[PDB]
Amino acid sequence: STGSATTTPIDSLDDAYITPVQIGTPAQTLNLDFDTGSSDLWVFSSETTASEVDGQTIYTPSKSTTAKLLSGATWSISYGDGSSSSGDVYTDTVSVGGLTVTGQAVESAKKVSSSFTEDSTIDGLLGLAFSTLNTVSPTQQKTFFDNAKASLDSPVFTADLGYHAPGTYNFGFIDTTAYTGSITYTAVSTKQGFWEWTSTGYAVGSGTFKSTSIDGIADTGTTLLYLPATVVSAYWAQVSGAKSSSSVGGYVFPCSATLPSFTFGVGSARIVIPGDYIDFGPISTGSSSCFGGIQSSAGIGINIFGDVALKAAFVVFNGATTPTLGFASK
Repeated sequence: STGSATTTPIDSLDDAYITPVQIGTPAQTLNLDFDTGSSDLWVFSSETTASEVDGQTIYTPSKSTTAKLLSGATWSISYGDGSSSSGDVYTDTVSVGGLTVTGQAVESAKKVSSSFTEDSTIDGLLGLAFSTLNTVSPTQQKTFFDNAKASLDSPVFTADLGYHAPGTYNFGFIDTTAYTGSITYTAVSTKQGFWEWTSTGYAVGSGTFKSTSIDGIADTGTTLLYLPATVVSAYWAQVSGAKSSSSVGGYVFPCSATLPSFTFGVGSARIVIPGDYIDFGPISTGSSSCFGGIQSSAGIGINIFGDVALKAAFVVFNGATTPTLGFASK
């Protein structure tokens, strides 16, 4: 089997991407944030504290003839950005782009933190990291991909995120028309439960390529590109007037600037992030200080190849017995 679904930016900055997902019988369609950096499929629901729901579409398990309470199961997650959610668990039928999994753990939120409430466009998350990170207790549950894997034509999914435009998540096949040149594959460590890999280096603008190993995670659920302070400083030094602002929470730059591109290495191959992808707009409405899309990972504890990086590529998440990651230009 295969599936194919369009993923759409939630706003004009590509802060996140939402993909429609069918849950239950009859189908209830929710717009979920597909997140290769976590492993829980959780939704706003009829059980979510009412004051914490503000415009989201909810899953109502009592209206699904295929929903079953997973007795005794609870979940609770805290994300790297400080947000969180928790609740109980149903199993139900979940379909993405024509690909159906029966008995998928659907984690129903009883509580969500303010950042979730305040984002009316995101109805929940669909985790696509390794199932070892799933938070359900006392019986850990599998991701949608893990459940689908054996039935897929090939044990893969691909992320093709757009810049200020829709893109695609495919399951079970590689669309050879969606990228240019060849796909370069690189090793993955699953030791921390992430799609963790090692970039071979970087360049800033038209500058020379610096060969240096950068361990990090391919994370569709993180907006920006978080890299070591040395790398980030070298980038922003090429933008007149750019500076790290402790009050704002990262590097800012004059909105009048033209940003240089940023290149990262995948083996001997190179992915070029155009400068415009690194512009996250005014820090507050009307400001002439703009927020940068490349930021320091110092104090995160891990480097993160988030949407800024991934949207410059066609990315293969290869879930074969030994997982790997593939990147192509597009």
